[PDB]
This record gives sequence, structure tokens and C-alpha cells, in this order.
Amino acid sequence: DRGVSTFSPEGRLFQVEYSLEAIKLGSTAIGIATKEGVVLGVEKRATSPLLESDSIEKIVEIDRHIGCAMSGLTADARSMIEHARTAAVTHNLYYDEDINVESLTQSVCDLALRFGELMSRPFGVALLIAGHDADDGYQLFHAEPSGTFYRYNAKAIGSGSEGAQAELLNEWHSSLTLKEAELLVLKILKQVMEEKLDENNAQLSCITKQDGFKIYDNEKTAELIKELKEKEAAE
Amino acid sequence: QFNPYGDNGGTILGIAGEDFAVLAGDTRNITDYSINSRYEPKVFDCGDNIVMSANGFAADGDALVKRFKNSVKWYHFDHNDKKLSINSAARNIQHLLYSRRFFPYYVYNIIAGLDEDGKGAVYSFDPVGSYQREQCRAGGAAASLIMPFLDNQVNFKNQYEPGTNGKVKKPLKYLSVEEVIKLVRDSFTSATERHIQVGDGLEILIVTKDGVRKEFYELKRD
Amino acid sequence: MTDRYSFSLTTFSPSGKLGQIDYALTAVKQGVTSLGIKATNGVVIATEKKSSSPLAMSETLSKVSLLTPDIGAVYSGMGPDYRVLVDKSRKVAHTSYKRIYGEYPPTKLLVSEVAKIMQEATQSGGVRPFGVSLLIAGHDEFNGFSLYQVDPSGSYFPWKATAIGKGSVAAKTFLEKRWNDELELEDAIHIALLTLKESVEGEFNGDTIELAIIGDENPDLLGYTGIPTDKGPRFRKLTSQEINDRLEAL
Amino acid sequence: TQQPIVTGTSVISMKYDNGVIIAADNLGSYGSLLRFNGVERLIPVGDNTVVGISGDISDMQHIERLLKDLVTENAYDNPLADAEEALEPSYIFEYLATVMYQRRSKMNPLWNAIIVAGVQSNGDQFLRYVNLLGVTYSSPTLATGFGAHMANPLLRKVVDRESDIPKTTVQVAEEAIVNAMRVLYYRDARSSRNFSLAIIDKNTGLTFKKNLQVENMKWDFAKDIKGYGTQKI
Amino acid sequence: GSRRYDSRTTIFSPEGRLYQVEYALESISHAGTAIGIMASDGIVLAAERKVTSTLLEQDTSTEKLYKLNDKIAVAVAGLTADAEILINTARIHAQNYLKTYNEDIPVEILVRRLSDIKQGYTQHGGLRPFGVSFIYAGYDDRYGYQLYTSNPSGNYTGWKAISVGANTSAAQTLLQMDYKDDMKVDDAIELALKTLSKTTDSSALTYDRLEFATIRKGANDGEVYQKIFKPQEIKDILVKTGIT
Amino acid sequence: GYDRALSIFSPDGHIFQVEYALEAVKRGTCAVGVKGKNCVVLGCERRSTLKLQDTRITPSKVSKIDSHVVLSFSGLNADSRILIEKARVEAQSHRLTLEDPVTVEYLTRYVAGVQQRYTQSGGVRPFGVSTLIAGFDPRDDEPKLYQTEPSGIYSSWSAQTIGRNSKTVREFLEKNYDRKEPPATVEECVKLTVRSLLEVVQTGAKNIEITVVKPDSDIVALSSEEINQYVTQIEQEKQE
Amino acid sequence: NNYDGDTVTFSPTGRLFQVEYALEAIKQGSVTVGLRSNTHAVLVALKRNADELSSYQKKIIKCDEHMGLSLAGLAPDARVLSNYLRQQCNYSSLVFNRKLAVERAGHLLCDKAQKNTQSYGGRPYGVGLLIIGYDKSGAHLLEFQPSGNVTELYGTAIGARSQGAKTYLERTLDTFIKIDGNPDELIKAGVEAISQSLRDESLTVDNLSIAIVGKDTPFTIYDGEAVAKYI
Amino acid sequence: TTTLAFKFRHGVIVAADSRATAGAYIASQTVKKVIEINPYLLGTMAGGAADCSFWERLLARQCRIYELRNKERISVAAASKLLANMVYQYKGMGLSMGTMICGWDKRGPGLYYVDSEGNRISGATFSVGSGSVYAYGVLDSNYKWDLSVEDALYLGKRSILAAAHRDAYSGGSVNLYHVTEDGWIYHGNHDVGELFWKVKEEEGSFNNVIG
Ligand SMILES: [Cl-]
Ligand SMILES: [Mg+2]
Ligand SMILES: [Mg+2]
Ligand SMILES: [Mg+2]
Ligand SMILES: [Mg+2]
Repeated sequence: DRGVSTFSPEGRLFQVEYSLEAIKLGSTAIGIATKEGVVLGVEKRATSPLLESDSIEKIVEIDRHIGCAMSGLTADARSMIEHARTAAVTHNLYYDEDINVESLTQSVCDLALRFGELMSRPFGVALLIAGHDADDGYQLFHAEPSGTFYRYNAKAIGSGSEGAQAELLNEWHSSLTLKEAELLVLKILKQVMEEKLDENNAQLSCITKQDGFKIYDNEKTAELIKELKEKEAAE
Repeated sequence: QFNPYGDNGGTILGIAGEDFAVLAGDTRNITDYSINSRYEPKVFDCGDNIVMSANGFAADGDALVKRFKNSVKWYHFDHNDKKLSINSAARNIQHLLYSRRFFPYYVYNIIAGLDEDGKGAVYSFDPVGSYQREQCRAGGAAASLIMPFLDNQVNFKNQYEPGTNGKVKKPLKYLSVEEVIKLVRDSFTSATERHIQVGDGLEILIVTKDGVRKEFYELKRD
Repeated sequence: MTDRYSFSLTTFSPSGKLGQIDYALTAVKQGVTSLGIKATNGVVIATEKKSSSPLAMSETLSKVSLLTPDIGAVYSGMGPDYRVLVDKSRKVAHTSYKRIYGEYPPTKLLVSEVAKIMQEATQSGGVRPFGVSLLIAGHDEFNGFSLYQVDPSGSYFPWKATAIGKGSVAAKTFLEKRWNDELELEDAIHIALLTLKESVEGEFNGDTIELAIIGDENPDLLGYTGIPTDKGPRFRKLTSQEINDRLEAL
Repeated sequence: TQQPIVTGTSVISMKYDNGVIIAADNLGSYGSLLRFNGVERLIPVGDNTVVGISGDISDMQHIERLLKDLVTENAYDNPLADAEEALEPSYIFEYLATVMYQRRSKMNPLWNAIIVAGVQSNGDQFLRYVNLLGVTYSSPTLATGFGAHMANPLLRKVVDRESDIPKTTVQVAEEAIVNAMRVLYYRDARSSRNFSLAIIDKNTGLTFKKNLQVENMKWDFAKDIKGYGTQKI
Repeated sequence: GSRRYDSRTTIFSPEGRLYQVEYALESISHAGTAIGIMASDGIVLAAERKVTSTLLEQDTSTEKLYKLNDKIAVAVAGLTADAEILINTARIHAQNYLKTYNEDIPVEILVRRLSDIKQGYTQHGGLRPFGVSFIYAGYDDRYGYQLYTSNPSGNYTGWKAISVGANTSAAQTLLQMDYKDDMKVDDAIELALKTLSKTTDSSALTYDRLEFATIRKGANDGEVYQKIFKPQEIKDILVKTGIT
Repeated sequence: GYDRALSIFSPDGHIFQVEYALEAVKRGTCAVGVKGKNCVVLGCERRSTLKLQDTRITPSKVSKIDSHVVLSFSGLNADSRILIEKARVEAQSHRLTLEDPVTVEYLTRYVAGVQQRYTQSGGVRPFGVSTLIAGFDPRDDEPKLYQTEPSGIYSSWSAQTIGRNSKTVREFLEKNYDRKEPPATVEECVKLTVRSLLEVVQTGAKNIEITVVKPDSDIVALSSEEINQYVTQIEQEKQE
Repeated sequence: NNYDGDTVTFSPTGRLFQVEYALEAIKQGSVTVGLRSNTHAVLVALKRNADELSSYQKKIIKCDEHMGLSLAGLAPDARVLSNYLRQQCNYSSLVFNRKLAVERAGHLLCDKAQKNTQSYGGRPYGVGLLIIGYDKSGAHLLEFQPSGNVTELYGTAIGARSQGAKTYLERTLDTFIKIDGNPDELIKAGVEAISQSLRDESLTVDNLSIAIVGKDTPFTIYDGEAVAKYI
Repeated sequence: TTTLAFKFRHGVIVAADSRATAGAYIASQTVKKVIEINPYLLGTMAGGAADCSFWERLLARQCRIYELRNKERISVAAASKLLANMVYQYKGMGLSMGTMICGWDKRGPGLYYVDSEGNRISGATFSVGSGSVYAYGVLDSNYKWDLSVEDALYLGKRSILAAAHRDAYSGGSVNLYHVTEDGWIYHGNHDVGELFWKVKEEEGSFNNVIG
């Protein structure tokens, strides 16, 4: 057939480029970084009404100060999360301190290109890694299967990404509050989702310095959805 | 039978101030009753405003210091030139020591610097990595000669306020760097008199927010 | 480097055929004719010494090989493959039996071990099957005389008499007419020489024919005296002269 | 773990104003047997370093080969091998010191005591010790074995501290070394009269003196010594 | 490199089938038919040798029926050489169990172990699977008389009566018709031979083209006896049942 | 070792070997899981192409992983044994190291992780198996029902079906199963599970297996007659 | 065509296509410039962003106090090779108490990259590196290609549109080589050189990345408002 | 060294001395022998300080990944067992440990003794160290379950004092801890020198000592 680590004539790794196509099929995940915190939101996308939606875990805690949202082949993310959690906790063991969000992201991205003929293929999932540390404050990273990670003020990944990213382009500014960011994620998710957005098919989360990483209750999110509807009807 | 260990003598002392820290140690290196060197530096600037001394078996001390300096270098590479805090260095050194739990570094290590609030900090280690923060701690050959004196003159132990007769302790008033260096010098001068492995010279490294400074003082050469 | 062929080179085709085994059997078909006949008091195995050149000393090339003192072997197909199988067969008779039980293995079990080696070359990674069919004749105390055929697949069958290689179909037909359960060893040798003459084109004599027997114990070939229970090897390779003597009474 | 078989005794050395001096006798002892009389224990590395070795001779010959291989390896893909990127005394020492400590850490040491004497690129004197335990130290005077006990006291009278180095000339330093070697010949039961001496100067370079002998010895007073106390004849 | 020549033996087809397993089953469908029938008082194993010769030494020959231990036997359909590799493994497994627990191995446990080995060759290693289908006939004190089958996929199932090899479709229909639950060994012997006689590709079913075996509690008191039939004994039972 | 990358991405972002493993599941016999208020019922199809089968000794479709958890599946039978063995070993390993039996969620997460590992490891193919894992956590009376698949994804279900014609029985469950009021009793839960299989099975004879799991390690498999009574009552109500 | 499936295969004309495709990845990468005098050596890199919300990908990596490089191509491959250099520099210091010569650092990178071009299973590195350093023989600049070829130069540039900067340096050769004891003027020449490779976009405060090493100057990287001086 | 811990209605008390010895020489007198593993878990140090500290920090790590993987705080039984199994690998290799893992979980307050010799014991009252034998006397005589928190803290403090007085290798100061279901609460560092004279006067004990 052909090598797994083969370069195309354009100078790209075939398998890495093909895994990016799998990520485009995944459910939408959005992250927005502010000076009051970083917000992470995801589309759950249950395949059937009998599926208990609260078991869909696409937002995940890595440490008290680092959260993570995923999009694509979500089964591939489990070993990445596991490595991230181990890396975060191991650094606390060796250095008696929280680990930098960038360093954590770099550790996850080191796994990415460890494939050949090590694992047999790249990861088919993209990660939004959000967190806070004392050096660089509130941060949001986008970790790809290429081993590359970009920092972002706001970022959307998944099926409705390019539409959502264009929306995030206009809406984001450096003075956003946490409450404003929450509504903004809900707004953009509602826009790109196939089904109607509610507290059961969408999930919110945030990371603040004080309270750390928190996944929002369905009752808490439901109120933010109702607050969104009223403010859109206000003009 | 081959004995992989040895004893190069030497004595070290770490004292933590309110906004400074000192790490002192004699410059004499010995085996048995012979002098190897009258000036062989034992306390080192390891970077990030941290000073370190691994007293006991010199070969193991030199290796540990070398590894920790290397650990500091890689901490900068791996974590965006972040400053290694004294508490983070201490924990790291524990893991360096315990990596040879079944063939230990035969050294009693002390580090000094400033904590993240800017206050003086000293940490002491045993050969297998048990560490703990301290205010005043001597290590090495003449540690038992020095520590009782510091208990009395730094922490004011067994000293009560005249007139009360044991009812009111002497108050724990903070010491300046100049007052501390006097106690350091008098400690080593007294140790030099009664311990044969202590003498020749005394090198002190003082750590402040401004950086790391050195001071050297001659000791008796007999 | 490293052997990176860790996958099978012999695989099932849609029709259920194992191609490489079939092709190995085709190689055996092209090979020179060899045969075996079992008598009441012995076994005979025979083949043609197809000399590649008249300058070559055909005595140095042994198509009939001793495996144990009471077991012999002959082949049809690829010579080099046979040679290495004989080396392995001789060794396995010691390692997996004699060094354990203090005695040489019975014919059927040695055959079983050889068959196993050939089967593994049919399934293991990065190898082709052996391109030979073996005829193994032997004797042991509890099973008596026996004759086995071993194919490239690793399958083995016991025979009263049989032939393999070039003219096997004709030779097997010839043996069916002549064989009975009351044959003496000398009768089997006579039938072996008759059967083998049909498949040979050129010279037919003791220098162009290789023939051995599993028969009576040969104390003269043992090499030592003093132990009553050790009576000598039952395997014996007939000489050039011994073959020619029986060709006059042919 | 082993035991030393064929052994070499004291190696002595000191710093002077423009360089370093190092010396060692030419004996390879086999216990109390003075077996080999033509053993060179000073091994030059380039024109700026001399490694003096005491202890097990088989391990010395091994080290000698490592240093020879080090020179070969340094020259590989190195156009400045005889100039800026030539081997320094500090490079050679740190390499040996790494090897000695690694070997002791595998409980299979090189049974030696080594002194690396040389002059650096910038003209600085280099003089450092290392042994089978990986223990290292530096001093204006360095000596191994018996030299530590008898030579150092004599050499330290000339250079007692760092500030005495510029005041010490090569003639004075060599005189002190040669006197020390005589004292060791008087008093070390595993020493020989024949020795080698090496000077590494920052101006005049490496001077390697072979086939030196201890001379001007005092023995005449022995004729007057009779008995062990009361005996007169 | 080597990738060029790799057949990839352990992959799914687009339909979700294992290519090599299916082709191995195709191979087995050309092998001599083997039949197993379980009765209340024993088990019967019957099998057809493939186009034999008159010069084949039958009394010392064994290509179909093999003994795993005193309580368990197997009928083979497919590559004999492949089967012998597995048979020796099964014999060792039965002895390991006996050494460990000091009790004879339960039939199913032995069957599961062999089937797991077969499964392994379909999922990893890059090697071709074993082109073998077994019928296991055995007894233990838990379930009594048992019949199982395994195939190259590593899947196994239990049976009252079953056939493997050639013409199993026809053979299984005939067994399904005449089999009853209250049946006995002597009746099952007759059924097995009658089924082979009707499904065989040969002109007539004779003693020299058959291997036969029974597992009976027809051993003196509470114990089990394996009987691998001799050529003369197969000839007698063929006359008794009225086939020759 | 055989290192070949069998599970790899295609230009359209698909891992065909994983998707072809789902086709093996589609071929497998139908399996269904329904959780009531105080129980979970696992129903399984048995194809009647195979008669003359010894039902005593034939491997049952529902397997106990521990005393409180069960596992049913659809797909390749041989492959399922490997997952079940691993799951059983892990269940004992968990009790041995942590002194508690596994939760149903933990056990499902482990099995799903094994399935995932076989989708990006060299020299191996994915499991052609989807599983239904059901039970009750230690000292808990909340019913648990999870599903896994070859890709390695897993999720919790109020009711779910897998295997051949699972599309049809899922359709039935979606309209018949009410979340606000699930099967209050064991009878109601079993009846709904049998009803759902009767949409696909063919004959309600020996083609339906039912296994009821209740709290506190109370697991029992229904017999042919007990099930046949449900089949009878269902069709008699249907004649109206 | 038929000979580009893996790195272990020569074409009929003696070419290695997988290596050539890896070389292509460098051309797609953002431009970076390297140049030196007799006292100092300078790296200048144009960083690239994903969009306006994203950060600008870092291009320069420190290897030791006296050595470092800039990258163009697959960033993860640069991380692997720079990590290797960090270890080799570090081995030289710990074992020989010796700062690693820049020329020898190049020889080590060449040999590491070569092993990936002759063996089956692996792939060539998909990145180009410009290594600068100051050692015992003064200032140095190296260009690394993942074919294995390493070249010591006075100045150079790699990445997209790098030919413009390379021509400029070829004209300025006699001028910038003489810029001794003046770090700011040497950087100016580098910033002016990289400007010849720009189209549409210009050098902004978070776009530009500069690094320098010299006689009494440890390897330091300048980003953000630290490079506003040179815009 | 003297360390103790006991279960009671309102949780579990944990106490220890602070002295470290090098033969007859007192190296330190400020040692933290109560190890803060995590906010809901405590451990004690006896035998090898390095050994106890290192493996219990390595446990804390294990306990935290558990809390992440399972979304549930580890039980005291599981925590103690991970530790016991970890040190069991190095049995006969030189490790010196004698620890008590204290916490509160779904089963209520929990207390497990764990050592390098391989023991792992659940119990309501433990004391390990060279001065354990002096502490047990005071514990066993005054220990009830219906113990007020104020009284239980004093008991654990008094029991250490009894040991610190008699045992040469125990002394310095007393560290107190109280473990609740809402987590552990530090109840101070008490100098034995000052505490002794105080207790003697208020309680009447230590009559044979002149003060
Ligand atoms: Cl780039
Ligand atoms: Mg003296
Ligand atoms: Mg000498
Ligand atoms: Mg454990
Ligand atoms: Mg006491």
C-alpha cells in the first residue's frame, strides 16, 4: 500500500491531513478566554432520545486549574486525557506546584506524532485545553493531531467551526466578562447546531482562579439559555 | 573489599533571615588525618537565587550539585524560563536523592534562598531525600558543636527575661545580616578550636533580592 | 536489517487452496523418482542417483540418509531442502527424545517431529514451504517395521508400499500388482529394482542407483563388542557391488 | 570489586608562577617485590597536559589508551584540533573524573589516584586530583599515596597559599620537587631512585625529563650508629 | 520494504467478514465428512477418510480421530498437519489442568482454550489461521456427555448431533430428521453410518474408507471408556447395520 | 513482531477497519437492554438456523462479569470471549487492589478502552463486537445500562438494542419506553423486553433469551416456559 | 512517482523523493533569516499566525547559553532536533566541561537526519534549521537541511520567499561581516534582509522574532515590545 | 519518635512529636511527622523519614488520579492498600515505615496502620514509634467513643507528652490534627517544655518532678 509516515508531494503527512477530516465530522466545541476566566462549551449530539445525555462526557477535568473540551473521534481522547492528568499530577509530585497550561499542552502534543510502523495512527480528535496559571494567567490552547498547538483568545472546533470562528472573530474583545462569554458560547452553539439548543443537548463549563474548573449543572445552564432568549428578543 | 564511600569532612551552616539567607561552610577538604586542600569550595550558586551545599562524601556531593544545576537548566527549557522557587527546588532534590534509595548519595544537603513572599528560606536534607524547611541548621562534622549555640543565640532558648525568673521568655527579635554573619563566624571559630576537620577558611554566600554575594574569612590552619 | 517478514507467505485463496503448498508439491512432481516397499522382515527405500555431470563424484552426494540406527530416509524434489531437513531430523531425534528417554525414537514419532518442522514452514512468518516429499523407513521394538510418506504440508501417511516424484503414478500402479503381505526382504528389493527401472532412462547399475534397507541388526557395523543388548543398526546402505549382483538375477 | 596487583607509588606536583610541575618514579611494584623498573607513569596529552597516575598499572595502561583515543577522536572533523579546539587540561580531567566516578558507581573501580597537571588556553595553571572513588580536589600542591604525607608538607613550605604562586619560580619549584623525591626514596619502601619529571610552562611549553636519579644523598652518618641501645662495638 | 508482500491475514472485508476465516472454511468444505452424535448413554464419532489407496496401511493410520485424554476425543476436518499442532496443545492443556487441580479437565474448558488459540490467529500476528474444524466428543461429571464444534474463526457451539467437512448441509438435514432425544448409542451408531453412506461422494461406503469411535459409560460400573474402532471392527459394524 | 498498521485513516477521514467491524456487529444476533425502576433486563436473540443444538452446554449470550454485573453482545462470538475474560480479570483485580467491586460505569470504561486500544495499535484488528453492560453498583439501587462499540465510545441508555434489525426494535422502544414512568415492576420490564424482540425474532419459542438483574447481586435467567408465558399473553392482547 | 512510497527507494535518476517532499515542507514554512559578523551572530524570524484570535507560532529555540536555532517547516520535528542538540550540548558540558563547537553540532544534526533517510519504516525530518552560535573560534551560522546536508555560511535564509533575503545578503556580504561590536546594527541588517521576503504583510510587534549571540552576549530571544525598537 | 491516632464519634484525632535524632545527638526538633497527604487524608511518619514521606507523597498522587478518573474521593481502605502494595514490592530491601492512614469516607471515620513489614490493619486506636509504649497507657485508660472533641484533642496531646517525658528519642513539640467529614483541621504546635509545666500544674500529674 504505502507508508503511514509518508509525505505528500506538497510536503504534508497524509495521515495527519486525513485525521483532520475526521475532526471536521465531530460535534462542535467552543472556547472563549477572558480576564475573568475561560469558558468551554460543547454540543452533545445524542444519536437517539433513549440515550441518557448526561453520560455524554465531552468536557473533562485535567487538574483543578486546567479543563479540556474535545471534538472528533472522542474515544481517542481518553488516553490523551489520561496522559495529561498523569503529567499534571506528576509535575506536582516533582515540583510541589501547579503545572503551566502551555507545558501541559506541550506534553499532550508530544504524543501526537508518535505514530509509525508507538501507535499505528494519529489521534482522530482535536482538544481545546483551557486553564490558568500565575505566570501567563487565563489561557486557551488548540491541540491538533499534527503535534502543533496554537494559543487562542477564542476558538471553535468541529463541524460548525469555520462558521463559528467567523462569528467569534466579530464578537470577541479584550474586555469581555465571564457572563458575557457564557452567553456568547451558547449563542454560537445554538447557531451551528442541527437540533434546538437546550440544557440537555449542550453543556457549559469554565475555569476561574478562585473556584477552579467547574462543569455547569443543567439547571444553571438552563437559566443562561433563558437569559439569552430574552436578551435577543430585547432588540 | 572495595568501599565505595568516603568522608571528606567539612561542616556547613544555613541561617534564614527575615528578607535574606546565608549558607556558610569551611573550605577544608580531608581524608583521615591528611589535608587535601585548604581551599576547596563547597557552597555553590546554582542559579535562580538558590545556593546549595552537599556535605559529606565529596564525590557524591559534587555529583548531586552537578545534577541539580542540570535540573535547573532543564526546568527553564521545559517551562518557559520560569524561575525555580526554593520550595520547588527542595522537592526536586528529594527525588534526586531517592533515585538512589538503595545506593544513596552519602551527603547531608542544605539549600538556601528566598521564598515566593521574599522571606529568607533554608531547607535541610538527609541522604535519602527527607527534607524540611528550617530557620537555622548546621550540617556535617561539627554540626553538634554549632547547633546548641545557635539554639541559644538565634532562637533564644533557655533565656528568660531578668526579674521574672523563668516566667517570661526572652522575645524572638529578628536578626540583621550583619548580626547573623557574626554568629556564623563565631560558630566556625569555636568549631575550628575543638574539631580537627574544621579550619583553613570560611566561605559564606549571602542571598538577597539583589542576588548572591560572597564573603571569605581565614580560619586556623592547624 | 531485522527479519521484517513476520507475516505468512502461505495463505488461503478464495477457493480454499493453499497456493505455496500446491506449488511445492509441483516441485516434488518434477523431482527424480524414489520409492519404498515394506516386507514382513524389513523395509527397502530406493532412488536414482541423477548425476548433474560425469565429472561429479556421485558417491559424495547421498540421497538416502541415516536418521537413526534403525531409521532411514529418501526424498523427491529439491535436494538442498532435503539435506537441511535431515540435519534437523537427526538433531530433533536426540534433543526431543534420546536425551530424555535414553533411547532412539520410534519411526512414527520421528516422522511426527519432521512433519511438525515442515508444517511450521507452511504457517510461520517469512518462509516458504519445503519443496520435498520424504519417504521414511524404520523399525522399532513395539511397532515393528514401518514406512511413512511426508509431504510439504506436513501431512504424513503410513504405506505398505509407495512411490513419489517423476513417475510415481505408474510406479504406484506397478507396486499394487506386485505387493502382498507375505513378501520377504529380498523379494521387496527385487520388486524395488524392477519398479525403479521403468522410470530410469540411461544407465541402470549400482553406480547410478542408491538403495538402502531397514532389516536385521548388523553387529559387524556397531563398532564395539561387550554389551549383549546392543546388537547394531538395522539401517544398511547397499553397496554398488551388492546392487549389481541382484541385477543379474533380474 | 578487585584488588590492585602491579602498583605505582606517589605522584607529586605543584604550581609555580608560569606553570605546573609534576613528577613520579619509574617503578611498578608487585607487592613487596620491586618487579618492573622501567615504567613511565607520567603520560603527556598534547603539548599542554601531563597526567600522572599511581595505583594499579593495568588500569593505568587502560587509562593511557583512553587518553590516546581521546586525542584521535578530538581530531575527527576538527580543522582546529591543533589550535582553538585542541584538548585542554580541564577537558581531559573532567573526562577522567566522569569515568572514575561511573566505575565506582558500578562497584568496579579503576584502582588509581590521578593528578592532571597542565596549562589552559588563557595561560592559567591547572592542577586537580581524582581517585578510584571519584573524589576530586584542587590545591597549589597535590600528591598521592605517601607523597600526601611527606611531599605536601615540604611543597607547602614553598607555596602555602594561592598568593605564593606568583612569587615561586620554576627553579625553586623544581628544586622542591626533586628534594621531595629524594625524601620519598629515603622513606617509602615501594619507591625507586629513578624517576621522571615534567614541566608545563605557559611560555616554554612542555619539558619532559626522563631517566632522572635521586642524588646528593646522606648516608655517611650510618657508620656511627651501632646496636639498638646499649651496644658499643 | 517488506510491506509490499504482506497479504494482511487479519482484516475485515467491507461486509464485516474475516477473509482468511471464510477461505479456510471453504478449504474445510472439501475435507472428508466427520459426524458426531450424542446419546443418553454415550457419544458416537464417525468420519470418512479421503480417497484412499489399496497400498495405504490402514491399521496404523490416523487422519480423522484423535485422543486428547481418556475422557475426551476429537474428529478432524481440514489440514491434518494444522490439526496435529492444535491437538498436541490441547493434550498439554488437559495435563496442566490435571496437575493443577488434581481433577480431569471439564470438556468445555478444553474446548474454550483451543478455540481461543484459533481466535488469536484471526485478530493478531499476521499469520494465516488454522484450516481446521473439530468435533469434540467428551464426558465429565458436571454436564455428562457433550458434543462441541470449533472452526477457524475460534467460535464454538454445543450440539446433540453435528457434522463438519464436506456435505454438512445434506448431512445436518438427515440428522435433524432421524434424531430423537431418548436415543441410545447403538441407534446413534446406525444413524451416523447411514448419514455418511448417503452423503458420501464415493460410490460405496466401505471399512477401509472410515474411521470410527465411541465414548461409552459401557465400561464396568461408573466410569467412561474410549473405543477407537479397528479396521476389522468397522467392517463388522457395517455388516451389522446392513450397509455392506 | 508483526507491526503493520491495519487501522488507518482514509482520505475522507474514516477508519474503514473500525467501520467494517460495525458491519460484523450488524450481522450478529439481536441483543436488547431495558432498565426498569428497580431492575434491568437483558434480552438476546437466538437464530433458529441452528437446531440439534445442546442448549445446556452452548455458550450463553449473557455473561456474568462479576456477581452484580452482566455483559451481553452482538457480533463475532470468538472476539466477545476475549473482552469478557479481560473484563472478568479486571473485576477481580479491582476488588483485590481497592477492596470494592467495580461500578458498572468503571467496568464499561475499561472494556471500551480495550476496544479503542485495538483501533490504534500495530498488528491487530478491531473487535467485531458491540456490548451491552448492565448491573447495579455496590450498595446502590439505581439501575445501570451501558453500551460499547468497536471504536471505543461508550454511553448510558434508558433502553437500547444492538445487532441485526436493531434499527426496528430501537424504533419500537423509542415510542413504547416512557422516561417519566419506566417499567415499575420486573413483569412490566420483561414484558416490554420480550415485546421488543417479537418485532424481529420470528418465532417466540427457543429464539428468545431473557436475563433479569436486580439489586444486591440478584441475577437470574428465565426458562423457556416462563418466557413462553410472556409470548402467549402478548399475542392474546394483540388479537383485538 | 513509483519511487516515492518510502524513503528507502532511489528513483531511476538517483533521487530520493521522500527527502525531496520533506524539503518541500520547508518552502511552505514562514521565512527566517540568519547572518553573522566576527563578534556576533543573529537570527531573524517572521512568525506565522492561524488567524486574528490566534497567537503567532514561535520560530526560535534556545539550545544552550552559547547556541540556538530558528525553524521553518514542521515545528514538532524542530522540537525533536532542538531537544537532541540540547542534550548533546549538555553532554559536552557535563562530561568534558567543554562548550560544544557549532561545527560539531552541525555534524551531529547531519548524522541524526541521515539515519532517517536510509532505513525502512521511518520518515525524513520535515523541517529546516538555521543554527547560530559563538564558540572558541568566534561567531558561526549553519544551515540544516533534512536531507542531512549542513552548511556553514556568513548569512542565509530559508522558508517561503527566502530567495529575496538571500540575494540581499549576497550583495551586503562585505558590509554586514564588518559590523563588529555593534549588535543593534547587525540586527538592523537582518531585519532589512527579512523585509525583502515580505509581500502584503509587514513587520508588526507580535509578528517579528529576533535572537542574538556573541562575544559577551548569551543566546537571548526578543519578542513583543522588545523588538518594537527595530520595526 | 511518638505518633498516635484514634477514631471516635466526631472523627479521628492525630498527634505526633517533633524530635529527630542522630545517635544521641538531636539533629532537629521541628519535624512534621503528620503528613498532609490531601485535604481529606492524613498520614504519620515513623522509622525512615525519607521512606514515609516519599511513598506517602507518591500515594497522594495515586489518590488524586483516582479522584479524576472516578469522580469520587478515594476511600481510606483503598488508599492504605495502594500504599501497602507499593511498599510490599520492596520487602526485605531495607525500607523502614510505620504509618497510620487517617481519613473520613462513606463508611465514616477510617484509620489504618501500615508498615514496611507488610502489615495493614484497621483499628480504632494506634500508636507507633519508640515512645508508643508510653502513649498506649494513657490512651487505653481514658479512651471512650463518646469523647468530646475538646477532650479527645487533649487526650492525644497528653498521650504524646507522657511519651516525650520518658522516651529520650521523643520530644520537642506536639502537632495536633482533627479529621472531620468536611476535611482535616490543624490544631497547633505545642512546645513540650511549656506544655509539661502547664499540664503538671493544672492536672497535678508528674508529682515526682520538681517545678
Ligand atoms: Cl514555520
Ligand atoms: Mg594539625
Ligand atoms: Mg614516587
Ligand atoms: Mg499499589
Ligand atoms: Mg524525652
